[PDB]
Amino acid sequence: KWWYDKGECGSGGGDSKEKTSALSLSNVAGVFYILVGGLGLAMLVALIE
Amino acid sequence: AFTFAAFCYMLTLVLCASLIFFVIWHIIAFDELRTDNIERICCLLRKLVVPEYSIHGLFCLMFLCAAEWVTLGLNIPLLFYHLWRYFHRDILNYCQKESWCKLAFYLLSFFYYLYSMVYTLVSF
Amino acid sequence: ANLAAFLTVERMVSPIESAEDLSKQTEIAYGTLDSGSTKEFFRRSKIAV
Amino acid sequence: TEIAYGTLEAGSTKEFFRRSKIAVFEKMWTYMKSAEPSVFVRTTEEGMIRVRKSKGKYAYLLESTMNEYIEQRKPCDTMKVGGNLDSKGYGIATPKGSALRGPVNLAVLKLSEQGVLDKLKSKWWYDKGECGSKDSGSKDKTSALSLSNVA
Amino acid sequence: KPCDTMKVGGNLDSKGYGIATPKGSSLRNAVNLAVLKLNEQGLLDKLKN
Amino acid sequence: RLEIVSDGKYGARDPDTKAWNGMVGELVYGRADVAVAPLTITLVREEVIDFSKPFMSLGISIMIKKPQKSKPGVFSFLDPLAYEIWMCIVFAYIGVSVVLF
Amino acid sequence: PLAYEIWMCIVFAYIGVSVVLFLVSRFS
Ligand SMILES: O=c1[nH]c2cc(C(F)(F)F)c(N3CCOCC3)cc2n(CP(=O)(O)O)c1=O
Ligand SMILES: CCCCCCCCCCCCCC
Ligand SMILES: CCCCCCCCCC
Ligand SMILES: CCCCCCCC
Repeated sequence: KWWYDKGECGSGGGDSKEKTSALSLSNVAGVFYILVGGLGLAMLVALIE
Repeated sequence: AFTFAAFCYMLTLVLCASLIFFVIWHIIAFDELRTDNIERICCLLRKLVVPEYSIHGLFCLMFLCAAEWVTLGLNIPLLFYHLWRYFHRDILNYCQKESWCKLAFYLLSFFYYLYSMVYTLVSF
Repeated sequence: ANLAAFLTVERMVSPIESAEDLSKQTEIAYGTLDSGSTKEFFRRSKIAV
Repeated sequence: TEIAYGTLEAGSTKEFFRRSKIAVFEKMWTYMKSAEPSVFVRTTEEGMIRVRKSKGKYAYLLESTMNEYIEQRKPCDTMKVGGNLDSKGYGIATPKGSALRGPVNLAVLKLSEQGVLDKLKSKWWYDKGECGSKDSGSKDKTSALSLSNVA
Repeated sequence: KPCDTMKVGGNLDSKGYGIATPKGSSLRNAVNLAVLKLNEQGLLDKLKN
Repeated sequence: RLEIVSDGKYGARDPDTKAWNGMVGELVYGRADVAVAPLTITLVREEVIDFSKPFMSLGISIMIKKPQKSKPGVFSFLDPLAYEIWMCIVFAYIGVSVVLF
Repeated sequence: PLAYEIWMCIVFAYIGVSVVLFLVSRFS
């Protein structure tokens, strides 16, 4: 009663707390760096050839 | 809103505009023969009439599945005239009068899809 | 995406929600007691439903 | 805990929660007793517009009859969900030791048995609502994808 | 068990289960107050739960 | 003859003086004979006043804001990818094409 | 996964795109 009942938060309440996560460039930039790196490498071997 | 009949009225605007060019090219073909080889202008007319009649067949088919029977009645008499062309398969003055009405009919009904579509989209 | 969302979680809804709704569909044959309070109440009922 | 629920400032609901020795209602009382925002409204109408303005953030706790009337006989932007927590009952009174208690009690039971009180309730609560019953047949939640989502 | 069924829809008619008392008996003036006290104390709800 | 109580409240036993307020007060003091009105049946009232059988049942209910239809936007299919992703794809599309040429 | 109103919209959009492409490949 004095420790768990008089608490600010609840364990059973905020169990899932799932929210719709809209993807952004913060985690997709990994493929954009390789994309530009591939273009730079392709232009380099083209000039060497 | 967004209904199947509202989308059918949207495809008509893109397709009926192509039917306008056909009836206009027919008047140009009739005007060339009136001024005056000859088989070229007539054979090209036979190749143009087939798509014009088949495209209108979709207009009577799209609205049939769209439950918009108030618009189908404005296109059934147009399809009935195509049956007379296929059943029988001077003539210059007759074909001229039989082509000017096509440009006026394909245009007055064209403005319907430009307005009947708005009567459903913004009416959400 | 929708087919993956279907097989992941299921949401089965009841075919009915009240008595005034099943009286209009008339697709589910509902029965009561032979002689008792329910039969006597449904016998002398002034409401239309 | 995402939605804060409150009741009347001074009413029978606050007195009931203060003396409710139930674990389901005890945790609710300690939550409503300590809260930074306003979890107690003086006027029932001020709490009603607070629910309409919160848009899914304030769950007002009121009686069943007042909740059904404020949902039907008013612009229905809010609805009633769930069953009754406790059980109460109205009733007409009579001075202590009066000859107008017997026949009056028999008349109340007679009206409630002949289906008259149910008719009067359905007439004043549903047959005269503000927004009425638009689409009385509850539209089932279509699991399929709508057309506007890919419009 | 086996909990294969469930309850749907609200109550159509609402009647009450009253504690009987003989007519000439003087126990009504006590049992009424006792039932009201037990209802106000929230004991009937806990007993039902 | 029907008349409305002047106090406009139901009233209970006052804590200072043992006097009933509102409709229940006018009944005990003989000012009224019948009080037909929404009156919750309680212990303190029945102990001094007579009650009839409950003509209406009720209970503490919950009232929440009715969720609207929430009509999705016209471009709702562009939600899984942010606006920054869609533009960066187009700029990477033209960039790859010019490099390929 | 797709409502019956979308399946009817896909078929007519398919034939519509087809006839539009045929008309475009005709003026040339
Ligand atoms: O005997 C009583 N009869 C009551 C009747 C009503 C109603 F009929 F529903 F209006 C109400 N409301 C329900 C919700 O809050 C607003 C009005 C409260 C009542 N109270 C509690 P109080 O008003 O705080 O004294 C009584 O004690
Ligand atoms: C969008 C449609 C534009 C149509 C323009 C037509 C111009 C015709 C010029 C030649 C007319 C010859 C008449 C004998
Ligand atoms: C969100 C506004 C911009 C949408 C651009 C969509 C581009 C699709 C093809 C890459
Ligand atoms: C605001 C973005 C417009 C994109 C138009 C289409 C580009 C391929």
